[PDB]
Amino acid sequence: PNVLLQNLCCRILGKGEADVAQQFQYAVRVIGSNFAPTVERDEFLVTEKIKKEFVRQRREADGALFSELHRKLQSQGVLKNRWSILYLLLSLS
Amino acid sequence: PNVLLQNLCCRILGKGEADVAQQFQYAVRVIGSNFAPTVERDEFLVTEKIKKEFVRQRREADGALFSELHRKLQSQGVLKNRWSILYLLLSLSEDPRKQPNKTSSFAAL
Amino acid sequence: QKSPNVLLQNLCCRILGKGEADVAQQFQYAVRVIGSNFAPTVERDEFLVTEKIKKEFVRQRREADGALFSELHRKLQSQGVLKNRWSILYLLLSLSED
Amino acid sequence: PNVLLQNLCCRILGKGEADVAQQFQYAVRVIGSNFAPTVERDEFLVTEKIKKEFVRQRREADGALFSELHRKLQSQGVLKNRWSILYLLLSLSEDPRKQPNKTSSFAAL
Amino acid sequence: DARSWLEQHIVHQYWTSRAPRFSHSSHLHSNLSAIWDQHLYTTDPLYTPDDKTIVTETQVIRETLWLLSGVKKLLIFQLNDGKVNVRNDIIVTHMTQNCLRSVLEQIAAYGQV
Amino acid sequence: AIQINFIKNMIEETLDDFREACHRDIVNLQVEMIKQFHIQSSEIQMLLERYSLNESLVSEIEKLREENKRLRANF
Amino acid sequence: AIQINFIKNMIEETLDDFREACHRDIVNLQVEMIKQFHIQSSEIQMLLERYSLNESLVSEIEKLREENKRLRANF
Amino acid sequence: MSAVRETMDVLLEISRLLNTGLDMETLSICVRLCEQGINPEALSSVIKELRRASDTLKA
Amino acid sequence: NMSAVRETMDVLLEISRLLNTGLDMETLSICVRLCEQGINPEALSSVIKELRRASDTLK
Amino acid sequence: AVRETMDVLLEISRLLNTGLDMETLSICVRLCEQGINPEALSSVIKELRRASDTLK
Amino acid sequence: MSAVRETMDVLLEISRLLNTGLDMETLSICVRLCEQGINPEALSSVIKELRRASDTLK
Repeated sequence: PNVLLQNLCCRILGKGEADVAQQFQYAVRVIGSNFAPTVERDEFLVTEKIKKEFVRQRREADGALFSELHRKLQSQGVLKNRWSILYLLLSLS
Repeated sequence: PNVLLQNLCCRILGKGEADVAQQFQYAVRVIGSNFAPTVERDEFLVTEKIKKEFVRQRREADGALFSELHRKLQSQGVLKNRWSILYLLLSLSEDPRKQPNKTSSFAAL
Repeated sequence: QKSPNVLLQNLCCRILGKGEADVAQQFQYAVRVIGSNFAPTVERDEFLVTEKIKKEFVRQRREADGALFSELHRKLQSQGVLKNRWSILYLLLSLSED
Repeated sequence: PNVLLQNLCCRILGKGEADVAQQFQYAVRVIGSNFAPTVERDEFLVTEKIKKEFVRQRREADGALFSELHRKLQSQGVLKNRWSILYLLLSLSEDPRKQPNKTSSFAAL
Repeated sequence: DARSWLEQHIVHQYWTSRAPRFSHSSHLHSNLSAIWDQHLYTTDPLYTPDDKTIVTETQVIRETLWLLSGVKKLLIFQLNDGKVNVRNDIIVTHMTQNCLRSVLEQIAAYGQV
Repeated sequence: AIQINFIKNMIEETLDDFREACHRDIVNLQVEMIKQFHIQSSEIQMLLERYSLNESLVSEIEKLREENKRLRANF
Repeated sequence: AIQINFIKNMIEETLDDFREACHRDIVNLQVEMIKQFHIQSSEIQMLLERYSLNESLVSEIEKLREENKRLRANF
Repeated sequence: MSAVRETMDVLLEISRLLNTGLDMETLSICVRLCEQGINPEALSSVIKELRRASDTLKA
Repeated sequence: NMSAVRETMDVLLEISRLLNTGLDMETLSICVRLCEQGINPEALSSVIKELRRASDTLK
Repeated sequence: AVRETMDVLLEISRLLNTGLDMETLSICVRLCEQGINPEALSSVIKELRRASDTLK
Repeated sequence: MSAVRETMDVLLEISRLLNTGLDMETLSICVRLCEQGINPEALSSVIKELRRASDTLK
C-alpha cells in the first residue's frame, strides 16, 4: 500500500519518488483518517448518482454511453469492489 | 473589560480571585477568536425563538407570561443591547424533563 | 473497582488483545476523547429513542427483530435497575447494523 | 497575490505597517489552502438572491437598477469571472434595519 | 471584602454548590454514609453513586421546623397542596439516604396537613 | 394553493429547530478546538523550559556569584 | 386532515434520513479533530526533545571543554 | 441608578422561567459586557464552558 | 443482588444480539456501568465506536 | 475593463449601505481574473472590515 | 497484466465522460489501492490537492 501511495504522488506532481516527501506525509495523514460517507458499499447507488448528475448538467448523452460501458465492466467479472473505484471518479467529477 | 470578565471568572466558580487565572486567560483567548453570528439584531426574531421554545418544552403558560414581561421590559427602559441579552438567555434555556446524566461522577475520569 | 478510568482500561485491554501497558497509548487517546465537551442530545423522552431503534429495524427489513425488541423494551423498563436507560438505548442505536 | 492582499490590508486598516501584519498573514493563509469552492459558476442563482435582498429591504427600485447595470456588464464583454464578483458583493451586504457589533477597548483583554 | 465576611459567618450554601460543604466529623460512627455508600459501590456492579446535597447538621431540621408552621421551602420538592413530598438528594452526615428519607416523609406529612 | 402553504409553514417550523441544533454544534466545536490548543501550549511551555536549558546550571551560576561577592565584601 | 398527516410524516422521514446524515458528518469531524490534536501533540513533544537537547548532552559539552583544558596545560 | 433597579426585577423573571441559572451579581456582569459590546456567540460559549468546568472542579 | 445483575445483563444481551454487534457481553456490562457513572451519550458512543475502529485495523 | 466595472460595483455597494471605497473594487477585479477563490476572497474582506471596526 | 489493463481502459473512457483528464497511469494506481482497502473518500481528497498544488506552483 505504502509503495502504491508513493507511485500516486509521483504521477500527479511530475515524476520523482523523492523530494515529494512533505506532500506524501500530508497524504498519509489524510489516508490515516476517515472522511465522511454518504453511502457505504452500494455500487448500485453510485451508478444512480452518476446518472442523476448527467441529467442535471444537460449531458444526457454522456449518461446513455456510461450505462453500456458499465455493463461491459460488469460482464468481465473483475474484482476490486466496483463501488469504491466508481465513487472515487464521481467524487472528482 | 478586564475587571468585568475577571469578576465573572471569580463568581462562576464561586471561589478564587487568582485561582481562576486559568479560566480567565481561557475566556480571553475564546473572546479573542472572532465568531460571526447567524442573524444580528431584530427584536421580533429573537423574541419568536423564545416563544416557539416555550411551547416546545411544555411551559405554555410561562410562554404566555414572557410576552407580558417582554413589553414591560421596554417600558422600564429601552435596550440597545437586547438581542445579545435575549440570546444569552436562549442558549442557557433547558427542558424541565430529564437530567444531564452525572457531571459529579464525570470529574473522576 | 468501577471508576470511569478503570472501566475504560478494561475495555482497551481485552479488545486489542494485549496486556495493560501494550494498550497504554490508546488508553491515553481514549481519555482525551471522553473529556471532550459534549452537550446532551437527550434531555427528554425515553420513548423517542425507543422509536428510533424500531425505525432502524424497519429500515433494514428486520421486522421480526422489531416485534421482539418491543416486547423486550417493556421487560427492560420493568426490572428498572438501570437509571440511565436512554443513554444505553442511544449507544445501541449507533451500533445498529445488518 | 500577496502583493495585492497586502495593499487591501494596508489601505483599509490605515497606515501602521505593523498593525496590518495580522490581517495580511491570515489573508495569505486562506488563499494558500486548496479547495474547490462551492457556489462558483452559477451567476444565475447569485443574481436572483440580490434581487430578492432589495425586496426584503423595502427598496423595490434598487433591484430594477441592478438588472440594468448587470445587463450593461454582459454587453461590454468585460469579466471572465462574473460569478465571483457577484459572490463577494453579496457576502458583504448589510441591511440598514439591523446593527453590526462595535467594540473598542477590546484590546485590553 | 464583604463576600469573604459573608462566607465565614453564614452557613455554607446547599441550594447552590458555590460554597463547599461540611462533610467531616471525627468519630468512626458519624462517617456512616460514606462507608455504607462505599460498601454498595464494592458490592453492586451496576451502582449509580447518587449525587447528594451535603448538610451541615441541624439546618434541614430548622427548615422542616419552618414548614411545620409557616411557608414552603425549595430544599423540599413539594408539588400541589395535597402532595408535599421530599427532595431526592438531601442527606445528613451520619445517616443512610434511604434511612433519612424515611423520617423526612413522616414529618413531610405532618407539614402536608 | 392552500395545502402548499400548510406544508410550507410546518416544514419551516421543523427546519428552525434543525438550524439551531447545527448552530449550537459549531459553538461546541469551537470550544473543543481552543481547549486542545490550550492544553498543548501548557505542555510545550513546560518542556521548552526544561530541555532548552539546564535549570541546574543557572542556579549554580547564581550560587558562585553569591559566594564570590560575599568573600570580597570582607576584603 | 388525515392525508395531510401522511404527507407531513413522509417529509419528516426524508428530513430524518438527511438530518441524521448531517449529524453523523459532524460527529466524524469531531472525532478526527481530537485525533489530529493528540497525534500532533505526541509528535511535537518527542521532536522538541530531540532538537532542544537533554541535560545529559549538556553535561558532555561541558566535559569536553574540561578535556581541552586538561590536555593543553595539565598534561 | 433608579433605572438600573427596575430593569433587573423583569429581567430576573425571564431568566428564571427560561432556565438559565445565574444569580443576581452575575446577571449584572453580562449586561455590562453586552453594553460595552461583545459577540453574542462568545458570551454563551464561555458561560456554558465555565459551568461544565466548575461542577467537575468541585466534585 | 447476584440475581438482579444477572437478569439485567440478560435482557440487554437479547436486545444486543438483535441489533447485531461483534461485542461480547463483558464489554457491554462495562458500558452500563460507564452510563451509570454518568457521562453524555455522545462521548460514550464515540469512544466505543473508536475502539471498534482500532480493533479492526489492528487484526 | 476596470473603470467601468468599478463604477457598476460602487453603485451596488452604495444601495446596500456598505462602506467600500474605489480602491477595493479595482484590486478585487484584478485578483478575480488571475484566479482567486470567491469564498477566500470574500472572507478576506469580511475579516478586514471587522478588524477596522475593533481597532476604531 | 492484461486483466488490470482491461479494467483501467474501461475506467479511462468513463473518466473522459465525466470530463476529467486523469491519466491512464493514475487510474491503474487507484484500482490497486482501493482493492487493498482504501476508503474512496479520503483518496479523492489526495488526488485533488496534489493536482491543484502542481497548478499553482507553475
